[PDB]
Amino acid sequence: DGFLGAAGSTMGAASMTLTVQARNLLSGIKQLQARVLAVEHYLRDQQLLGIWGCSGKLICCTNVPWNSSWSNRNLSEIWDNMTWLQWDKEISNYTQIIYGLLEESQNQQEKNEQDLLALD
Amino acid sequence: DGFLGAAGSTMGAASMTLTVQARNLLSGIKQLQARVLAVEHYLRDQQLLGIWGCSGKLICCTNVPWNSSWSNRNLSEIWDNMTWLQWDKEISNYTQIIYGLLEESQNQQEKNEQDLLALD
Amino acid sequence: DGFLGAAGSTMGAASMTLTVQARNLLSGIKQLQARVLAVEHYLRDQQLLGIWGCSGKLICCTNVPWNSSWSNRNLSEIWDNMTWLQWDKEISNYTQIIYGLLEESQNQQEKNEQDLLALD
Amino acid sequence: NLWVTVYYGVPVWKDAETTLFCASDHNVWATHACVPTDPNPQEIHLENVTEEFNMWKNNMVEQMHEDIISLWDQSLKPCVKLTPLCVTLQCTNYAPKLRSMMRGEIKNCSFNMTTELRDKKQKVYSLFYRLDVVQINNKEYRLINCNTSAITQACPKVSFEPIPIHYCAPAGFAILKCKDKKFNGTGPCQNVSTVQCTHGIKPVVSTQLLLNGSLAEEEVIIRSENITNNAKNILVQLNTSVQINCTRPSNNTVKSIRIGPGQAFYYFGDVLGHVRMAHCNISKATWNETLGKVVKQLRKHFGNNTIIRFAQSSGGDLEVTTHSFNCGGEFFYCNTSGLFNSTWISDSLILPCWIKQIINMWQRIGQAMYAPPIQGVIRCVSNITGLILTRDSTTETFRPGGGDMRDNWRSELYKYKVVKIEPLGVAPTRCKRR
Amino acid sequence: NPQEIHLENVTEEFNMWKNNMVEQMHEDIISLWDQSLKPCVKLTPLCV
Amino acid sequence: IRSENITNNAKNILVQLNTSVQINCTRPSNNTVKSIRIGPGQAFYYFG
Amino acid sequence: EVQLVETGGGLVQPGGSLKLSCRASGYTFSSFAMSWVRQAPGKGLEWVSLINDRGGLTFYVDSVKGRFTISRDNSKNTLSLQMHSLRDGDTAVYYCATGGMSSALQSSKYYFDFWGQGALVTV
Ligand SMILES: *[C@@H]1O[C@H](CO)[C@@H](O[C@@H]2O[C@H](CO)[C@@H](O[C@@H]3O[C@H](CO)[C@@H](O)[C@H](O[C@H]4O[C@H](CO)[C@@H](O)[C@H](O)[C@@H]4O)[C@@H]3O)[C@H](O)[C@H]2NC(C)=O)[C@H](O)[C@H]1NC(C)=O
Ligand SMILES: *[C@@H]1O[C@H](CO)[C@@H](O)[C@H](O)[C@H]1NC(C)=O
Ligand SMILES: *[C@@H]1O[C@H](CO)[C@@H](O)[C@H](O)[C@H]1NC(C)=O
Ligand SMILES: *[C@@H]1O[C@H](CO)[C@@H](O)[C@H](O)[C@H]1NC(C)=O
Ligand SMILES: *[C@@H]1O[C@H](CO)[C@@H](O)[C@H](O)[C@H]1NC(C)=O
Ligand SMILES: *[C@@H]1O[C@H](CO)[C@@H](O)[C@H](O)[C@H]1NC(C)=O
Ligand SMILES: *[C@@H]1O[C@H](CO)[C@@H](O)[C@H](O)[C@H]1NC(C)=O
Ligand SMILES: *[C@@H]1O[C@H](CO)[C@@H](O)[C@H](O)[C@H]1NC(C)=O
Ligand SMILES: *[C@@H]1O[C@H](CO)[C@@H](O)[C@H](O)[C@H]1NC(C)=O
Ligand SMILES: *[C@@H]1O[C@H](CO)[C@@H](O)[C@H](O)[C@H]1NC(C)=O
Ligand SMILES: *[C@@H]1O[C@H](CO)[C@@H](O)[C@H](O)[C@H]1NC(C)=O
Ligand SMILES: *[C@@H]1O[C@H](CO)[C@@H](O)[C@H](O)[C@H]1NC(C)=O
Ligand SMILES: *[C@@H]1O[C@H](CO)[C@@H](O)[C@H](O)[C@H]1NC(C)=O
Ligand SMILES: *[C@@H]1O[C@H](CO)[C@@H](O)[C@H](O)[C@H]1NC(C)=O
Ligand SMILES: *[C@@H]1O[C@H](CO)[C@@H](O)[C@H](O)[C@H]1NC(C)=O
Ligand SMILES: *[C@@H]1O[C@H](CO)[C@@H](O)[C@H](O)[C@H]1NC(C)=O
Ligand SMILES: *[C@@H]1O[C@H](CO)[C@@H](O)[C@H](O)[C@H]1NC(C)=O
Ligand SMILES: *[C@@H]1O[C@H](CO)[C@@H](O)[C@H](O)[C@H]1NC(C)=O
Ligand SMILES: *[C@@H]1O[C@H](CO)[C@@H](O)[C@H](O)[C@H]1NC(C)=O
Ligand SMILES: *[C@@H]1O[C@H](CO)[C@@H](O)[C@H](O)[C@H]1NC(C)=O
Ligand SMILES: *[C@@H]1O[C@H](CO)[C@@H](O)[C@H](O)[C@H]1NC(C)=O
Ligand SMILES: *[C@@H]1O[C@H](CO)[C@@H](O)[C@H](O)[C@H]1NC(C)=O
Ligand SMILES: *[C@@H]1O[C@H](CO)[C@@H](O)[C@H](O)[C@H]1NC(C)=O
Repeated sequence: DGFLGAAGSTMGAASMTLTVQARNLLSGIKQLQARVLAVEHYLRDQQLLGIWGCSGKLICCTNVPWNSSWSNRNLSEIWDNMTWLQWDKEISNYTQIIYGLLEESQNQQEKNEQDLLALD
Repeated sequence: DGFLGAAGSTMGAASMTLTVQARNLLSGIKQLQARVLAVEHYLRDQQLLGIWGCSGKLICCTNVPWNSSWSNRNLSEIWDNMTWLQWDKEISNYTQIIYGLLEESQNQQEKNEQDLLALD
Repeated sequence: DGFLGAAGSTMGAASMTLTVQARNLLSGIKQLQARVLAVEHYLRDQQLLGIWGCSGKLICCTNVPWNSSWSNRNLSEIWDNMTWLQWDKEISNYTQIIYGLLEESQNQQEKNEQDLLALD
Repeated sequence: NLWVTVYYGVPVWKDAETTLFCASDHNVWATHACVPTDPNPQEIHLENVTEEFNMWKNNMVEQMHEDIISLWDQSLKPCVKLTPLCVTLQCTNYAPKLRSMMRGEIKNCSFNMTTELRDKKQKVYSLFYRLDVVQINNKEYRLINCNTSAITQACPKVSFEPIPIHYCAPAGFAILKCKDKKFNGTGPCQNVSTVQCTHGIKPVVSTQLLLNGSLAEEEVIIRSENITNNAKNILVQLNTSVQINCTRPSNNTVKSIRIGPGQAFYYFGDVLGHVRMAHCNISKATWNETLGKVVKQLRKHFGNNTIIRFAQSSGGDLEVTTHSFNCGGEFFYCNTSGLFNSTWISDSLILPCWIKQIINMWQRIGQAMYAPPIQGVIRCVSNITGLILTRDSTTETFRPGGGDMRDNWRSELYKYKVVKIEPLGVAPTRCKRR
Repeated sequence: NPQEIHLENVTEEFNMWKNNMVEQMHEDIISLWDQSLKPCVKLTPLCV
Repeated sequence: IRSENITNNAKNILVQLNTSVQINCTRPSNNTVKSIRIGPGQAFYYFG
Repeated sequence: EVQLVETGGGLVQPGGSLKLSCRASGYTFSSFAMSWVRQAPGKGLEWVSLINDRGGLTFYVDSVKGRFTISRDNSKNTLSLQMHSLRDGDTAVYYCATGGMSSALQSSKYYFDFWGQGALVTV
């Protein structure tokens, strides 16, 4: 489908077209300012992914466990009976905590790898 | 050699200096607009590489087979008896197909890796 | 600690907060020009890391040996008895050499990997 | 044994110059082109960091200067341009029976002036201050501006009250605050702290005496680029403020006329009462004590067996020979000679002031400004927070000097430095890439 | 050949009275109007 | 000798020489300049 | 001044479990990697397990990879080892030792620098 065609699709189906939305983020002083701001926001999202250990990835698995209090729904209800727009609302109050946990777990992983490589 | 010094070199020799050209892509409203556009195009190329599974790489191998109809030359003629300027012309009509195939094969690889990691 | 809080910390302690400084790099024609220049410099640093084989990393190990003439201090004096501000001064005359060596070793690593993958 | 390891995010920096942005919570210095401030700005103390500061090479001063010039010109541009005032004026004394100061200072000048229609002229009577009117040879006079520049009439709706402005670093840069008590103005600071933005700085314009600025915390601090070189100015920052009560006691009125299709001119009208001299009061004991503190600290750079003498200014026009300030929107010029007439060897002081309407700010030639009169009696209270002194044998004579507005901003920007973050470096570790 | 992608099962809330596009369109029209009239004859001599 | 089209007489021909020709140009008269004020900050310069 | 004090268990039967613990003093606990070394009553020394200074990287000798868990608490200055199954061949003195690893920014070790006196574990 096309840009945002999956907006009404379930999460487990909508994830099939992540590339379609990813490619549409980069594609008269006010307009130049808007373009510079769009570039800065793109780079902020790429930096945020980079500091989590997710570089050239659209789907990236991490080692942060789900704490249940964020959302205690069954896995099949989240992926088969929900859209991404609804999910973005259910956990809108927990994204800062998750982001902090991801940053800390990446710092621990990078330090452990640096030490592991030293074993001659 | 210097910037574009390899332009007349063969593909198998010209590939030795990819870094030299890569480093020269980033190095009065009209001039500011030109600089913003150059940044956007750089990011579009980096995003295009990223969605193929080729992040911090200048040479990146993929799993898309060559279909021969794109070019049926012997491997040694392409790498030893051609320049990159000529090659860019021989297959100028097929790059969109190859790019689409690379994007699809990366989507399949990322989904298969996500499922493979789930085997406890 | 906060932004640059580790500036007076030792190198082996200051490295614990690299993320804190990394996140503060992206966070009226003169102001727009300053923003565009800041974006270009950020991208130049990311490209420089990318051509060394260090993409989504804050700590990245390489295969370039230390030549001692750059600095002949004991490892424990550098990491426990020095700050990053002092270290940046001790080797300020050698960073171009190290950067060139890193670029060459990455070119050799990428070519060797490309050839290694060809062994059917 | 050891291998190169690359680190990104390294907390190091280099000295740098860049463009800082405006942040501030109609008014000439409070335009919409300024970012709302952070209600809770951060400050991070840097332990064991001793950075070297140099207030005399601080690029922030030139940017602040240019930004103020730009805001000033932008505010005055969309206003009435009074080219029709370069006419012959026929002037007599306003108050021929006055036996006090202001005798001969206010002149009643008749002139024609244009009207809404190009085919008709009117007859206008208005009062001007002596300082704005020069004789041609009831006498014929012209405005001083007709010698060098047409005047743009300031819009009466735009206030001249100082509003604090915060300067903020762009991404990738940081501002370091000295926080070193009794800071020399140059050299290492032991209490360096990183801030997102500077404190609010009021763009107060004055000569000779710095007003509404920051005070020293421990003692009077005397700073200069070079003390030996007599061509440099000395900025003295006080640890206490001196209260200044300035006034224009006359109940002045304002009249206006139309001068064209959409333009109007405002002018000085009658006086609803007696004509009185504008003036300003300073406490005598407080000033004497403050000056004593200044000499006590000043002797440290010359010797304890010297004589320090103060004297008034010498040459120049009222822009540099007198104290000047914006009080209530009116522009005052005050004599000050009663403040700097003393020899220091090992209840209220009243200064006369003149009002001038034709203004040539920023030491520019060719861009004159006309200040509309303000109706009513004007009173304001200001704080002296610092002095400007210049040098001129065992006896050293000091004079107010001043006149270069950048010297009025270094006294506030002396504690800030701009640095660029370069978060990339290498170090040896026992770590090989397999 | 501009594109339109129908969004199935999407029910977004609209508010035409709080739509920021109107203020931009207004300002853009004012700007174009003033830019076009600026480089033209200024008839101050008619106030006779 | 270079041109966009030699046959088409509407195009110009640019002839680039391989040697330079020296040109000595002069206004021999010892001309003076006078000036007057014309307004509040303006002055006009004229042939004297 | 460096001391490691074992506070282990006694006799268990096969199929059970036993937890050993060591307390450290005289040095910064979090600055050194620590390990366990086993010595059967009539045999020589063998390495059993290694834990790094942060308690994030653990290594085991093949014979115990599926049986022993090594952990540390840097706030308590406590090292502990949870041993399962405990077969007859596991009777030995278990010693805590400081050394055996260095976290990349420290000089090389690859040796056991300090030793405790040992807990006696029998089956
Ligand atoms: C140093 O700081 C002091 C303040 O700490 C400053 O003195 C203050 O100046 C302002 C502006 O001149 C004074 O504010 C005026 O107060 C009078 C009171 O009668 C008002 O009538 C004035 O009204 C104006 O603003 C109104 C805004 O609504 C308009 O409606 C009106 O038409 C006028 O335009 C104005 O509010 C303030 O009172 C003094 N403070 C004191 C204690 O006197 C001083 O000027 C600063 N130094 C320098 C050199 O500027
Ligand atoms: C919308 O709802 C229909 C009916 O439940 C469903 O078949 C379809 O997959 C949903 N999503 C889209 C994008 O149409
Ligand atoms: C889950 O979140 C709550 C707070 O919302 C916290 O108290 C609890 O410790 C968290 N659980 C885990 C395992 O981190
Ligand atoms: C150019 O042609 C010559 C002769 O065939 C060859 O030796 C050389 O490698 C080619 N490339 C360059 C860059 O000179
Ligand atoms: C090669 O390309 C042709 C069209 O150009 C297509 O019909 C054919 O199926 C392709 N071969 C493969 C193996 O995909
Ligand atoms: C500063 O010095 C003190 C005393 O040596 C030390 O404890 C501290 O870790 C150093 N660094 C910082 C950031 O305070
Ligand atoms: C170390 O650097 C010197 C020059 O500073 C060079 O001559 C020497 O060969 C270098 N050593 C190695 C091993 O590259
Ligand atoms: C105003 O213009 C009239 C023109 O007749 C002239 O007589 C008169 O003197 C002018 N007024 C002044 C003050 O010059
Ligand atoms: C007029 O300007 C000149 C300089 O341009 C100055 O010398 C002269 O004194 C000015 N006239 C008066 C009356 O001040
Ligand atoms: C620097 O900071 C310390 C700690 O707050 C303070 O004791 C010291 O007096 C400061 N230095 C100066 C010159 O104020
Ligand atoms: C100001 O400094 C002087 C020393 O020159 C000192 O005697 C006086 O007490 C100080 N005032 C305050 C308020 O600290
Ligand atoms: C600051 O201290 C230095 C001492 O190194 C001195 O040379 C310099 O003149 C001082 N600055 C002032 C303004 O007194
Ligand atoms: C300060 O001025 C004097 C004037 O004679 C000069 O000799 C001295 O070198 C100046 N200071 C510096 C640091 O240049
Ligand atoms: C000035 O005169 C006006 C006349 O209406 C009066 O209202 C006002 O109160 C007077 N102000 C003073 C300070 O005398
Ligand atoms: C100026 O003098 C004229 C003389 O008739 C007088 O009418 C006028 O009122 C005077 N100006 C003022 C402001 O009083
Ligand atoms: C200035 O005015 C204040 C009241 O506003 C008064 O307390 C102070 O003594 C006055 N000072 C002088 C020098 O008049
Ligand atoms: C007041 O001024 C006199 C000089 O006229 C001076 O001797 C005296 O010390 C001054 N008082 C103070 C408190 O400084
Ligand atoms: C200040 O007043 C004195 C008289 O007390 C006078 O001699 C001096 O010239 C005046 N200064 C100025 C700048 O008007
Ligand atoms: C002037 O100084 C007094 C302290 O004597 C202070 O309370 C007041 O706020 C100061 N005024 C300004 C405008 O800073
Ligand atoms: C350049 O050469 C071509 C031959 O292919 C010729 O057709 C063309 O006219 C020439 N250009 C000029 C300016 O003579
Ligand atoms: C050059 O001009 C002639 C004019 O008749 C025209 O016929 C010819 O086609 C032109 N050349 C080209 C390349 O169009
Ligand atoms: C032109 O006349 C002036 C008159 O002062 C003289 O100085 C100058 O030399 C003359 N130049 C020539 C070329 O005659
Ligand atoms: C133009 O003619 C007049 C006639 O009186 C003469 O005075 C003047 O000098 C002439 N102009 C010049 C430049 O000589």
